[PDB]
Amino acid sequence: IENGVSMHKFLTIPRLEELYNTKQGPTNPMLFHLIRDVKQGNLPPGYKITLIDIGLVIEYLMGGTYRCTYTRKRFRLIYNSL
Amino acid sequence: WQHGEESMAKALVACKIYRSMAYEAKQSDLVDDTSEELKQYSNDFGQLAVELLEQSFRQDETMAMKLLTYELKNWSNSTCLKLAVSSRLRP
Amino acid sequence: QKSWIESTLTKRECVYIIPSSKDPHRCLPGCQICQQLVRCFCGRLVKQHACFTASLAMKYSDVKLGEHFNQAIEEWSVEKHTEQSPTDAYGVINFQGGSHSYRAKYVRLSYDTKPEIILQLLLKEWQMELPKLVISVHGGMQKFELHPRIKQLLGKGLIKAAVTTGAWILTGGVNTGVAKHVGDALKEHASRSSRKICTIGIAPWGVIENRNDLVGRDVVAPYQTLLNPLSKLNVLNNLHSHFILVDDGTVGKYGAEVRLRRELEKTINQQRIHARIGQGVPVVALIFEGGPNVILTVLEYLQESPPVPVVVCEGTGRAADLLAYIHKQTEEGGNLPDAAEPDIISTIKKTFNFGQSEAVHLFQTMMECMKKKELITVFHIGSEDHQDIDVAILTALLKGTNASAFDQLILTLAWDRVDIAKNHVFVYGQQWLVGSLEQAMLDALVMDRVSFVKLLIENGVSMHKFLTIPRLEELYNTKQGPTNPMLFHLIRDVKQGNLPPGYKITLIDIGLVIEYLMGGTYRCTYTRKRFRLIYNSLETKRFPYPLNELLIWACLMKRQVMARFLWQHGEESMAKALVACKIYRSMAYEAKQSDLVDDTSEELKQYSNDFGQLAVELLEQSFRQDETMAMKLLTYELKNWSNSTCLKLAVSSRLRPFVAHTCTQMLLSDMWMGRLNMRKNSWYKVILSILVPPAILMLEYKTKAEMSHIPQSQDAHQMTMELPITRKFYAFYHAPIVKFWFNTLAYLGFLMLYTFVVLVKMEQLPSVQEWIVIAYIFTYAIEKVREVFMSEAGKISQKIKVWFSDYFNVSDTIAIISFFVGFGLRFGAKWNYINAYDNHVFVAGRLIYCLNIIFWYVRLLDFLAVNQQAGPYVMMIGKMVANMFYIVVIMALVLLSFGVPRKAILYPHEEPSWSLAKDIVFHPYWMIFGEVYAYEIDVCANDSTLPTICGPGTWLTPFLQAVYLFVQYIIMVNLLIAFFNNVYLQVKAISNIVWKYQRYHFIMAYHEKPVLPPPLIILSHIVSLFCCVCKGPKLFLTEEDQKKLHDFEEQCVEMYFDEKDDKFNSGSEERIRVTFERVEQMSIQIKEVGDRVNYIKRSLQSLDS
Amino acid sequence: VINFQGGSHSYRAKYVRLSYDTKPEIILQLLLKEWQMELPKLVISVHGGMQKFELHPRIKQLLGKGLIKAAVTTGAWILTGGVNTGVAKHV
Ligand SMILES: CCCCCCCC/C=C/CCCCCCCC(=O)O[C@@H](COC(=O)CCCCCCCCCCCCCCC)COP(=O)([O-])OCC[N+](C)(C)C
Ligand SMILES: CCCCCCCC/C=C/CCCCCCCC(=O)O[C@@H](COC(=O)CCCCCCCCCCCCCCC)COP(=O)([O-])OCC[N+](C)(C)C
Ligand SMILES: CCCCCCCC/C=C/CCCCCCCC(=O)O[C@@H](COC(=O)CCCCCCCCCCCCCCC)COP(=O)([O-])OCC[N+](C)(C)C
Ligand SMILES: CCCCCCCC/C=C/CCCCCCCC(=O)O[C@@H](COC(=O)CCCCCCCCCCCCCCC)COP(=O)([O-])OCC[N+](C)(C)C
Ligand SMILES: CCCCCCCC/C=C\CCCCCCCC(=O)O[C@@H](COC(=O)CCCCCCCCCCCCCCC)COP(=O)([O-])OCC[N+](C)(C)C
Ligand SMILES: CCCCCCCC/C=C\CCCCCCCC(=O)O[C@@H](COC(=O)CCCCCCCCCCCCCCC)COP(=O)([O-])OCC[N+](C)(C)C
Ligand SMILES: CCCCCCCC/C=C\CCCCCCCC(=O)O[C@@H](COC(=O)CCCCCCCCCCCCCCC)COP(=O)([O-])OCC[N+](C)(C)C
Ligand SMILES: CCCCCCCC/C=C\CCCCCCCC(=O)O[C@@H](COC(=O)CCCCCCCCCCCCCCC)COP(=O)([O-])OCC[N+](C)(C)C
Ligand SMILES: CCCCCCCC/C=C\CCCCCCCC(=O)O[C@@H](COC(=O)CCCCCCCCCCCCCCC)COP(=O)([O-])OCC[N+](C)(C)C
Ligand SMILES: C[C@@H]1CC[C@@]2(OC1)O[C@H]1C[C@H]3[C@@H]4CC=C5C[C@@H](OCCC(CO)CO)CC[C@]5(C)[C@H]4CC[C@]3(C)[C@H]1[C@@H]2C
Ligand SMILES: CC(C)CCC[C@@H](C)[C@H]1CC[C@H]2[C@@H]3CC=C4C[C@@H](O)CC[C@]4(C)[C@H]3CC[C@]12C
Repeated sequence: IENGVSMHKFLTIPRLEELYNTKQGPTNPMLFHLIRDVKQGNLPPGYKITLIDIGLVIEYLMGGTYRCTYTRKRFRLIYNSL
Repeated sequence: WQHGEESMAKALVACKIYRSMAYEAKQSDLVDDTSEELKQYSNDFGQLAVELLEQSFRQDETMAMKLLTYELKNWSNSTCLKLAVSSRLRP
Repeated sequence: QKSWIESTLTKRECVYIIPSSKDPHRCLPGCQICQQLVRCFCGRLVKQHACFTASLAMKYSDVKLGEHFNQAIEEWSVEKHTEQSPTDAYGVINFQGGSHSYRAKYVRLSYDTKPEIILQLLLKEWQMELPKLVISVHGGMQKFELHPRIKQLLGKGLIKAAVTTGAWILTGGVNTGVAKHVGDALKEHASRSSRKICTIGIAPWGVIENRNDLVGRDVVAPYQTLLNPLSKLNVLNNLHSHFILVDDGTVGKYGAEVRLRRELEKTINQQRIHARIGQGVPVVALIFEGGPNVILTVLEYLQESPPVPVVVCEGTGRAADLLAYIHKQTEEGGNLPDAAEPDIISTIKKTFNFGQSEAVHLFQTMMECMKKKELITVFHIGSEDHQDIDVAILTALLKGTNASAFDQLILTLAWDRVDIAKNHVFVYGQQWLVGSLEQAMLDALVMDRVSFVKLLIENGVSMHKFLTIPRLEELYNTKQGPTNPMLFHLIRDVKQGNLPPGYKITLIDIGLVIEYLMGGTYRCTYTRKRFRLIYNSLETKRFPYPLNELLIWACLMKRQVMARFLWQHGEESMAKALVACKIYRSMAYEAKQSDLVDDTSEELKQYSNDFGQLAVELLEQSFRQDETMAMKLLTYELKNWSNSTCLKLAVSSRLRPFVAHTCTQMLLSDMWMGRLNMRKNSWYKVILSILVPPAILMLEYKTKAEMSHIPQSQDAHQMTMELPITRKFYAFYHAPIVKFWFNTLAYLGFLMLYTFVVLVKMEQLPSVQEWIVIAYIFTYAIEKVREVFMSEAGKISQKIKVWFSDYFNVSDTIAIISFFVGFGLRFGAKWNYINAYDNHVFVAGRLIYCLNIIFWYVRLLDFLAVNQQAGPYVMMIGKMVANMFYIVVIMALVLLSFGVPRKAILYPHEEPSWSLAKDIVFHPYWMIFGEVYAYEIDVCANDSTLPTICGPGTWLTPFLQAVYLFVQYIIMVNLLIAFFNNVYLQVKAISNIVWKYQRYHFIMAYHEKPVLPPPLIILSHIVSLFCCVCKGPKLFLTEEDQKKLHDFEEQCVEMYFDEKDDKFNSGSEERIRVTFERVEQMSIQIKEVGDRVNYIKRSLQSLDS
Repeated sequence: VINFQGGSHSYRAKYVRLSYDTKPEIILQLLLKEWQMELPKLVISVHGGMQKFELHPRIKQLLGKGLIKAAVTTGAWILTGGVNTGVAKHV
C-alpha cells in the first residue's frame, strides 16, 4: 500500500470472489456453515461462493432490516453481467 | 480497519458480525467451538469504538453526539448508536 | 457561476496552431502527416486544440496557411494567441499511500493571474492562516539519495522550524527533486505537524504524468502515487497539501512558475505579520543539492531590495557543498585569496560540463554572492553547527539585515521562540533603547506570550516602571489576544444593564466588577477617592504593587498560565491565590447563570480550585516550619486586599481544605480558649467557676505573648498590658468556651423546666416554671434577630438568605414561631368550662407546646456538635437521610402494594372514609419494626383475634403478608444495611470536613455573643444598646513583627518551590527519561567516535608507510 | 534596603554608605549586631580585572559550583567589589 498499490483499482469482483473461496490460507470452516444455512440447507459439490450469498450471510448476522450492497438491484444486475 | 473512513462505524459492524458468528458457533455441533475467540474479537472492536467515542467527546461534545446519529449510507443507512444497541454493547 | 474561482481564474488554451518546428517525420505524402504528426508549437497534435472558434480549420487544412514568412512562425505568443477562458478544474486530489489518503488541493490557474489574486485565493477561498514565515526551498531535480545522517536531520529541523512558526514551505511539488526530500521528511514527522505545515507546490501544468486526471471542474479526482514506468514524466508528491498548477504552454515546457511563485514571495512580505506588530512577513530560502539556474536564483534573492536571506546545507549535493566552500575562500565581504580561477572554476567545470564556455559565467555569479555572506547562512554539518537547521533558518532572518534588536525580538515573539531570542538576541554587548523592551512587554502580555514576559523581567524590565494606568487600561481593552467574552457581560451587569457603542473599559468599572465578584464589604483600590480623583486627572501615575493588578487582569481575562506566572512574583502569595480562587468561583457562577453558548463554568471552577490548592499547600509548608507564625498568616490584615485576611478570603470562597487544615483548626481552638490556658485547666473547673465566681481567681490564664498569634478585640488587647483581679473576670466571661457552657447550662435548665411544664397538669395562669420558659424563648428570639441584623453583608436579603441555610436556624425559627402561637392560644383562651380540655383553644395551645419541645431537644445536637467525635456523626445523620431517600421510597411503595389488598380482602363492606387511608398504611408500617400481628394473620383460625373478619378470600392474606415481609426485611432492610456499610467511609470523611469548616462560623459567633445567657441576656441587650447611644477581632502586630512575618511568608514560599523541583527531579520517572535521552545522545557519539577511531585506522595504514 | 527586580525575586540587599576613614572595628560591629550576621568560618576575597566578556562554558559552570560549595559548606563571606562590571559579575 505504501509503495503504491491502490485498493480502489486492485480490488475487483472476481478477485474479491477468490478471496472468499481460497483454501490456501487460514480459512474459517464456519463460513460455509452459515452459507448452507441461508441458501436452502444444501450445497452443490464445490460451490464457488458468490457475493450475493455473502450479502445474505451479513444480513442474517447483522439482523433486523439490514440490507447489504451485495443483495441490491444494481449489484444483482451487474454481477449477472459479469 | 485503520485504513479508510467511518472507523467507529466499521468497528461496531465488526463487533456485531463476530457476536452473531460467536452465537451460531455456540449453536453448532462442530468440535472447535471458537465462540470465545469470536466473542473476544467482538469485544476488541467494541472497545475500539468506545475509545474513539471518548476521544471525540473530549474534543467537542456536540460534534461527537452527531457522530452517534448520522446515517452512514455505506452501512444500510443505520447509525453508529443503532449498531451498538444491536450488539448489546453497553459501554 | 456560484463560485469566485470560476469567475476570476482562467485557462490558457492554444487557439493558434503554429505547425511543429518545420519538418515532417517520414511518410512521403504530406496531407495526412501535416495534419497528424505535426503537433503545434503549442505542444500537442492538431486535433487536441478543439478550438470552439476554429474547430473547422483542421478539416479544411488547418489554421494559418503554411508559408507565412518564416519570421512570423515564432510570432506565436503565450500572451496574444491564447483565449483566456474559465478554470475547468479546481478540487481535491488524494493519495492512497502511508495509511492515509493525504488529501490536497489544486486551483489550476492560468499563469498570468495577478499576484494579489493568489493571496485572496490562499486566505479566504482556501481558508488558510496567514503564516509567520515562508521557506522557499530550491535545488535540482532527480537525485538519488543522501547520507543517512543528514537526511534524518534536515527534516527534523525543517519541520521544527515550520511547525513552531506556522510557516509555509514553497516547493515545486513534483516528486522528482526538491519536493521529494521535503515530503520524505514530512512522513518521518507526520501526524505531529500534519495540521501546521501548509506546503504549497507551485508546479506547472506541463511536466506531470496524468494532466487529464487532474482536470474536472470541482472534482475529487483520485490521483495515483505509483511511479508510472517506461517514461520520464513526474508525479505530484503525495505529502503536500496545496497545489497551484499553472495552465499554459504544454507538456514538457516547465518554465512558467518563476513569474508567479516569486510574486507570492513578494506579496506575503508586504503583509503585516500580526496586528500588534508592524514588521512584514519574512521570507527565507533553503537551497539543498542544487543546479545551475539555482546559482542564478540565489544571487537573484540576495541582490533583491530587500534581500531575501539564504541557507546552504553543505554536503547535500553540488550547489550546497560548492557554495559552502566557494563563499569560504573569501574576505568577509571583499576579495578572494591568491588567484582562485584554477581551483574554483575547476569544480565548476567538473560538476557542470563547461570547458570555459560557461565556466566564467558561474564564477561571476559566485563572486557576486560573496559580496553578501552575512545573508548566506551555511549549515556546517559535522561540527554540530546551530543544531538542527531551525536556528540556521530562523537566525538567517536575524543575521545582518540592519534590523534593530527590537525588530529581532518582536519576530521571535510572533514566532513564539524564546530559545532563539535568549541565545541570539540577548547576547553579551547587546544594547537597547529606553522603551523598546517596554513595548515588547506590552506585546507579550496582550499576546499571552508568557515565556517572553519571563525573558524580559530577567533581562531587566521593571513592572513598577512599565505598568501605568493607560497601558493597564489597554490590556483590558485589547481584542488582539485570547480575550474573555464574559468580562463585558459582568461589566454591563454592573454599569446599568447597558453599554455605549465601543466602550473603552475604565478601571473604575474593573473595580466595580471585582467588588461584585469578591462580594461582601470588599472595596477595591480602583473605586477609592484617590484613584477616582487622579484617574479624572489623567510616581503618581504608577502603581505600588503592579503584579497584584496584573494577577487580577489575567484572572478576569481567563489567562491562567499568565496568572500562575504572575502569581509567583511579588509578595502575599497565599492571599493572591485565595483572591484568584474567589474571582474565578464567582465568574464560574455567573457563567452558569448566562444563556451564552461556551459555558466555561468547569474551566473557571477548575482554575479556582487550582489556586485553592496552592493556598492550601503554602499553608502546609508554613505550618511545617513554625505553627505559631503560620497561624499569624491566617489573620494579619493585608492592606492591598481591602484589609481582609487570608482566612476570611478562604471562607468567602467556601474553601474547605484551607479552613479544615490543622493550622486553621489549631487557631480556632486557641480562640475558643480565650485568655484561659485550657492545657493547664480542665473543663470541670470551668463549669465549677461559672457556678463559683470566686474560683475564677484560681485558673491558669495566658500571657500576652502566648496570645500574640490570636486575634483580639480592641477592648481585649488593652487589658493585655498587665493580671489584676477585675481584669481576670473579664478574661473569663468573655472567653468563647465560657459563654458556651454558660449558655449550655442555661439551656439544659430551660429544658428541665419546659419538660416539667408539659408533663405536669396545666392551670389557667402559667406557673413560675412556664413563665421562665417563655422569658427564655422570647429573649432567645431577640438574640437571633440581633445575629441576623448584624451579620456581615449589608444587604438584608443576603443576611436573611444565609442564616436560613443552616438546619438549626430553620428549626429554631419554626420553634419560636410555633411556641407563641401556642402561648397565644394557651394564654388567650377564655375558660367557659371549668374542666380544662373542654376548651379546645387551650388544648391546641398545650399540644403545640408538647410538639414544640421536640425542636428544643433536637437543638441539643447542635451543642453536642461542638465535640470533635460527636459533631461529625450529627452531620452524617442528615447526609444519610438524603442519600437513603429512594430506598425508602421503594419501601413505601411495597408497603402500599400490601396494605391496599389486605384491607380490600378483609374489609369488603366499607363505605368511603378517611380511616381507609389509615388502615392501608398502619399495620404494614409496624410490620417493618418487628410486629407480625401473629393472631391476625389467619383470621379464620381458632386462635384468631379477628374471628368476625373470617370470610371468603381471607385465606389470601397470609400469602400476601409472607411476601411483604420477605421483601421488606430480607431484601429492603438488608439492602439499606449494605447501602450504609458501603457509603460510611466517604460520608464520614465529607462530614468531618464539613464539621471542621462550620467550626469557623460557630467560634466566630461566640466572639460577638453577649456574656449573659438568654434569660438574663436582656440586660446585655438593654445596657449595650443604651451605652451605644451614649457614644471585629483583629491581630495586632508591631512593625518588627510585621517585618519578621513578611519574611517568614517569603522564606516558606521559596522552600515550597525548591521542594517541588527537587521532588520532581529526584523521581524515578524523571531520572529514567533523562537517562533515556542521555543514552540516546551517547549512542550517537559512541558510534561517532566509532567512525573517527575507524578513520584513525586510516592513519595506521598511511603513517606506517 | 535596595532591591533588584530580576530573576523572579526582588533579591534584596543592604547598604550603609559609610565615609571611608571609618575605624576598622566599627565594620565588625556594623556587620555582626547592626546587620545581625553570623560570624563566618571562612572569608573568600576574590580579585581580578573589570569588564571582560565571557569564559569557556566548561569553566564557567564549574567555578561557581565549587565557589558556592566552598562558601555554603563553610558559612563563608565572599568579598567582592560588587559592581556588575567584572569580578562581581562572575560571582
Ligand atoms: C409545634 C409543631 C408545629 C410544626 C410541626 C412540623 C414541623 C416540621 C419540621 C421540619 C424541620 C425543618 C428543617 C428544615 C431545614 C432546612 C434547611 C436545610 O439545611 O435544608 C437542607 C436539607 O433539606 C431539608 O431540610 C429539606 C427538609 C428536610 C426534612 C424535614 C422534615 C422531615 C420529617 C417529616 C416527617 C413527616 C412524617 C409524616 C408521617 C408520619 C437542604 O437540602 P440539602 O442539605 O442541600 O440536601 C441535598 C441533598 N443531596 C445531598 C442528595 C444533594
Ligand atoms: C429570626 C427568627 C426569630 C424571631 C421571630 C420573632 C417573631 C415570630 C412571630 C411571632 C408571633 C406569633 C403569633 C402570635 C400569636 C397569634 C396567634 C393566636 O392565636 O393568638 C391568640 C392570642 O392573642 C393574643 O392577643 C394573646 C397573645 C399575647 C401575645 C403573645 C404572642 C406575640 C409575642 C411574640 C414573641 C416573639 C417576638 C420576638 C421579639 C420581637 C389569639 O387567639 P385567642 O384570642 O386566644 O382565641 C380566641 C378564641 N377564644 C374565644 C377561645 C378566646
Ligand atoms: C412445603 C409445605 C407446603 C406444601 C404445598 C402443598 C400445596 C397443597 C394445596 C392445597 C390446597 C387445598 C387445601 C384446602 C382445601 C380446599 C378448601 C379449603 O379448606 O380451603 C381453605 C383455604 O384455602 C383455600 O381456599 C385454597 C388454598 C390454596 C393455596 C394452597 C397453596 C398452594 C401451593 C403454594 C402456593 C404458592 C405458590 C406456589 C408456586 C411457587 C379454607 O380455609 P379458611 O380460610 O378457614 O376458610 C373457611 C372459612 N370461610 C368459609 C369463612 C372462608
Ligand atoms: C415460591 C416459594 C413457595 C413456598 C412454598 C409454598 C407456600 C407454603 C404452602 C402452604 C400449603 C398450603 C396450606 C393449605 C392449608 C389449607 C387448610 C385450610 O383449611 O385453610 C388454611 C389455608 O389458608 C390460609 O390462609 C393459610 C395459608 C398458608 C400461608 C403460609 C404462609 C407462610 C409462607 C411459607 C413459605 C416458606 C415455605 C417453606 C419451604 C417449603 C387456613 O386455615 P384456617 O383459616 O385456620 O382454616 C380453618 C381450619 N381450622 C378449623 C382447623 C382452624
Ligand atoms: C432559663 C434558664 C433556667 C435555669 C435554671 C434556674 C432557674 C429556675 C430554677 C428554679 C425554679 C423553681 C420554681 C419553683 C416554684 C415554687 C412552686 C413549685 O413549682 O413547687 C414545686 C417544687 O419545685 C419542683 O418540683 C421543681 C420544678 C422545676 C424542675 C427543674 C429544676 C431544675 C433545673 C433548673 C436548675 C438547675 C440547672 C440544671 C442545669 C445544670 C412542686 O410542684 P409544683 O410545680 O408546685 O406543682 C405544680 C402542679 N400543678 C401545676 C398541677 C398545680
Ligand atoms: C405563621 C402563623 C400561623 C398561625 C396563626 C395563628 C393561628 C390561630 C388558630 C386558630 C384560632 C382559633 C380561634 C377560635 C375560633 C372559633 C372557635 C372557638 O373559639 O372555639 C372552638 C375551638 O375549636 C378548635 O378546634 C380550635 C382549634 C384552633 C387552633 C389551631 C392552631 C393552628 C396553629 C398551627 C401551628 C402553626 C405554626 C406556625 C409556624 C410554623 C371550640 O371551643 P369550645 O368553645 O371549647 O367548644 C367546645 C366544643 N365541645 C362541645 C365539643 C366540647
Ligand atoms: C447545679 C448543677 C450542677 C452540675 C452542672 C454541670 C453538669 C454537667 C453539664 C453538662 C453535661 C456535659 C458534661 C460533660 C462535658 C465533658 C467535657 C468535654 O470534653 O466536653 C466536650 C463536649 O462539648 C459539648 O458541647 C457537649 C454538649 C453537652 C450537651 C449535650 C447533652 C446531650 C444529651 C442527650 C443525651 C441524653 C442524656 C440525658 C440525661 C438525662 C467539649 O470538648 P471537645 O470540644 O469535644 O474537645 C475536643 C477537642 N480537643 C481534642 C482539642 C480537646
Ligand atoms: C417525636 C419523634 C422522634 C424525634 C425525632 C428525632 C430527632 C430528629 C433526628 C435527627 C435530626 C438530625 C439533625 C440534622 C443534622 C444536620 C444535617 C445538616 O446540617 O444538613 C443535612 C440536611 O438534612 C436533611 O436533609 C435532613 C436532616 C434530618 C431530618 C430528620 C427528621 C426526622 C424524621 C425523618 C424521618 C421521617 C420519615 C418517617 C415517617 C414515617 C445535610 O445533608 P446533605 O444534603 O447530604 O449534606 C449537605 C450539608 N451541607 C449543606 C452542610 C454541606
Ligand atoms: C394463576 C393461577 C390460576 C388460579 C387457580 C390456581 C391457583 C391455586 C388454587 C386455586 C384457586 C383457589 C381455589 C380454592 C378456593 C375455592 C373455594 C372458596 O370458596 O374459597 C374462598 C373464596 O375463594 C374464591 O372465591 C376464589 C378466589 C381465587 C382468586 C385467584 C387465586 C390466585 C392465583 C394466583 C396463583 C399464583 C401463585 C404464586 C406465584 C407463583 C372461600 O369462600 P367461602 O367462604 O366458601 O364463601 C362463602 C361466603 N359467604 C359465607 C359470604 C356466603
Ligand atoms: C398513589 C396512591 C394510590 C392510593 C391513594 O393514594 C395515592 O389514592 C388516594 C385516594 C383516596 C380516597 C379519595 C377520596 C375519599 C373520599 C372521602 O370521603 C369522605 C367520607 C367521610 C369521611 O369520614 C365523610 O364523613 C374519604 C376518603 C377517600 C375514600 C380517600 C381515601 C384514601 C385514598 C384511597 C388514597 C390512597 C392512599
Ligand atoms: C400532620 C400533623 C397534623 C400530625 C403530626 C405530624 C408529625 C409527623 C410531626 C409533629 C411534630 C414533628 C417533629 C417536630 C420537630 C422535629 C425536629 C426537626 O429537627 C426534625 C423534624 C421533627 C422531628 C418533626 C417531625 C414530624 C413531627 C413528628
